[PDB]
Amino acid sequence: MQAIKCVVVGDGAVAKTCLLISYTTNAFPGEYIPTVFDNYSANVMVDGKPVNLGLWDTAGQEDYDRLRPLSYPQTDVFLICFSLVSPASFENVRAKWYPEVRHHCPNTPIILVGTKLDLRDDKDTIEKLKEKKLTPITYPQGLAMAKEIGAVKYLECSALTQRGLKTVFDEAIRAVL
Amino acid sequence: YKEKKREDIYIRYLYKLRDLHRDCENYTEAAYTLLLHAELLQWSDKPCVPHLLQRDSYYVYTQQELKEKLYQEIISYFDKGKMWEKAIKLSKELAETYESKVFDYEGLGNLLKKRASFYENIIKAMRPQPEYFAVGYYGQGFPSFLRNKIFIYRGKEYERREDFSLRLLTQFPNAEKMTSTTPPGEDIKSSPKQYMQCFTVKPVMSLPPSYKDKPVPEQILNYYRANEVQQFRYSRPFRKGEKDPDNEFATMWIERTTYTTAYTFPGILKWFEVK
Amino acid sequence: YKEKKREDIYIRYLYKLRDLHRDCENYTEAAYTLLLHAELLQWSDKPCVPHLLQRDSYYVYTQQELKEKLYQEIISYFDKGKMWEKAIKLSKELAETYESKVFDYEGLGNLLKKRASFYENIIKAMRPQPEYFAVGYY
Repeated sequence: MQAIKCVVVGDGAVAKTCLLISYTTNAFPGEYIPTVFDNYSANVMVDGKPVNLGLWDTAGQEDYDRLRPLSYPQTDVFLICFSLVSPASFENVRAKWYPEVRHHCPNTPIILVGTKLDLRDDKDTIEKLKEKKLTPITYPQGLAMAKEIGAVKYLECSALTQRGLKTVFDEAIRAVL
Repeated sequence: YKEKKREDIYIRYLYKLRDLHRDCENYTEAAYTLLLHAELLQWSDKPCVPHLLQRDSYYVYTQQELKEKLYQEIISYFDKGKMWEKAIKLSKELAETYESKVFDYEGLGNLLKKRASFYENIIKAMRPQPEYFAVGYYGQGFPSFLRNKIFIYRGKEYERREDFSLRLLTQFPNAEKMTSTTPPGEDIKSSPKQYMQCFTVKPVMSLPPSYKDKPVPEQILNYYRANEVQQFRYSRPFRKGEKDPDNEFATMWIERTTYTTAYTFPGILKWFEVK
Repeated sequence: YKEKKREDIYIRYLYKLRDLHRDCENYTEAAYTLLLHAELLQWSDKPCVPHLLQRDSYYVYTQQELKEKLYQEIISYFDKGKMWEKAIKLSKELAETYESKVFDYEGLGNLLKKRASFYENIIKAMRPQPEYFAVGYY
């Protein structure tokens, strides 16, 4: 019986915390109760034996780049995250998140994950991005980013649908396994 | 049949369901069934009816003997059922029957030997808490006992909600999901095209008797967190008030729904309609 | 002393006689003496007087603990005293104290393990009946 370290970072403009809580809550889609605290955890069976795990929820505010790294050491796996519908999130991750995460921990299995996949194909959202001159950036260039790092997996999920979300965590925990 | 009180064929189907649950290794359920059988038995000597004399073996079988043999097997099942509390409960009374009526102390020795193994198991190791879901069957294509009926399923120890959802979908064609998790659908209260919805529920804690203020360890209560349960609540998010941006507690209202089922999980059946 | 109710020195001579009976291996008698000692004890937690705290070992010894330790040793003596009935009698109540108050089930396991050994002994084997005589001193 053992536990697994698992960190998640990302800008505060995507609310990955909602994803994490809705997963751990086993919440019905669009039914999660937002708690007042961070750093969620769960006890998970996937294969062979069940394990514990704690999700290092890290706020993406740039100032906290001095407390985020102290959590990094001895991390089993880290989950880099973004918003599939935010080009600015892409600029952040390829420019700030991915680089400094790679520098702090160049040696750890890594998986990149999309968000608002439901909004990725949302006609109103994509037309708003176009009229605001942002791009509904799609999967293949996400795969290009993955191959750029060679992250052991790249995934795309959503909160209001939880699609592949369970899967997301499955390959996340099987990264060690 | 229990209504019709023809106890013999009742026992026959008891054993049928025992075969089924054993095929599913549902030791808890199988042993509960054998318990239901043993319930009608007494600790008296005289075998009152050969109706309780079944086809497995048939000779004198003093009422006492059949009851104790059943109890023995039930204890075996609880042991491999990882529910040693009930095992202990029946072990005590098997012992007292030995003491007061048969005076065969060798049975005492073996019985309580296993009893020690049980206590060791219960304090020593840890076991996962099974999740519970609320299954609301709706539509009209459902059978009589399923139409517009809500059940609770004692799923596996770590079934994610939609894993069990899919498992049920395998159990049922026309496998769709209504999205208004809380209310039923009045059209679907009569319409065909069976509609269902599933979601995890909160296992309301038990009330361990004589424990309400005792400084007991955690193991006993963790046992009591999952089993011997009938009460179930579900937290209901709601907006009631102004939806100010920086704040949500201007509108947070939780319309929890308690669920009281006829029987106690776990039971002979791994699910039950909410009574 | 029992008349005089100075219980402490009373316990002291209790232990003296225990030493004597042990020297005679009169496990029955020795264990009865320890029983007489344990009689005044309670199953409460608070060690009410350090008078019952003897010289064999001395620290907190919650009343409960001292009583149960005594009971344990008494059970040992009855076992090698070949009088398992009284052993069973005290084993029951040691168990119930465990259940209702300390919740240490390992003690349950070991205690009732010995309890089974006792029942086995009593049904299985046979033991001689001691003779009794009338001694008239004049």
